[PDB]
Amino acid sequence: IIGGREVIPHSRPYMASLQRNGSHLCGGVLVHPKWVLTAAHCLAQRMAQLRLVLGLHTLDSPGLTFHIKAAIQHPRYKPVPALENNLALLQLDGKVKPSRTIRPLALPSKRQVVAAGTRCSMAGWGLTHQGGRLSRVLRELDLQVLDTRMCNNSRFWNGSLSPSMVCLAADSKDQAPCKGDSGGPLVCGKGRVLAGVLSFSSRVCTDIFKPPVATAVAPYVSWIRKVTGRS
Amino acid sequence: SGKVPLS
Repeated sequence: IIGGREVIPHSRPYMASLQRNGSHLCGGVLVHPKWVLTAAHCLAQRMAQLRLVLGLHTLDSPGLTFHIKAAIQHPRYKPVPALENNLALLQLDGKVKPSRTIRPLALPSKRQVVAAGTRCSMAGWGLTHQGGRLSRVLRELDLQVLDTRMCNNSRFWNGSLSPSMVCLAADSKDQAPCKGDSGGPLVCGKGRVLAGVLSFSSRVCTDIFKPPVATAVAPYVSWIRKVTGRS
Repeated sequence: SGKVPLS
């Protein structure tokens, strides 16, 4: 996150760091005692070298670490250049006992609409400057949902955003998520309800003509339920 | 064209 603020430690206990060889790769959200939901493109890796670490604030600390038993990419995930259905479910090799620093975030009803103008936030350990370095501490940025049609404008995302995609803007031009922040959760409203998982932007993270976009969670709720084994 | 995962 560029221009973001350090979270009160452990105020977002549903946060996961997906890590390759002990180095932060993507955010994730714990949505069941045994499953973290993250971005599908984050899994273009040697699974053997990946871990999920829960209950963190400083990246430089143990936190509670899990091996991954399975990585279930949405059945219709389409990689870049499409980047359609960009979600993956990761099964922990253990079961979270909910505490004060580690607990799942509830899924939204499947009938949730992320309307334009909705006030949200997101958190991550992603880069704090263009071409810089990971944040050392968990951070947050407030974001508002933009109108998708306007976001699909030729000078913006060029007709390329689908109805399952949530288009985002910070309050100022120099605030944006950046490399490391994808997979992280977009939570919206007074109830800080799960509404999105961050996906992509442009190569320049603060590019105002290429605003950050998250995958909407609601349309995927029934697949998440099937996969994690409820209904 | 230019989607870049926050990878």
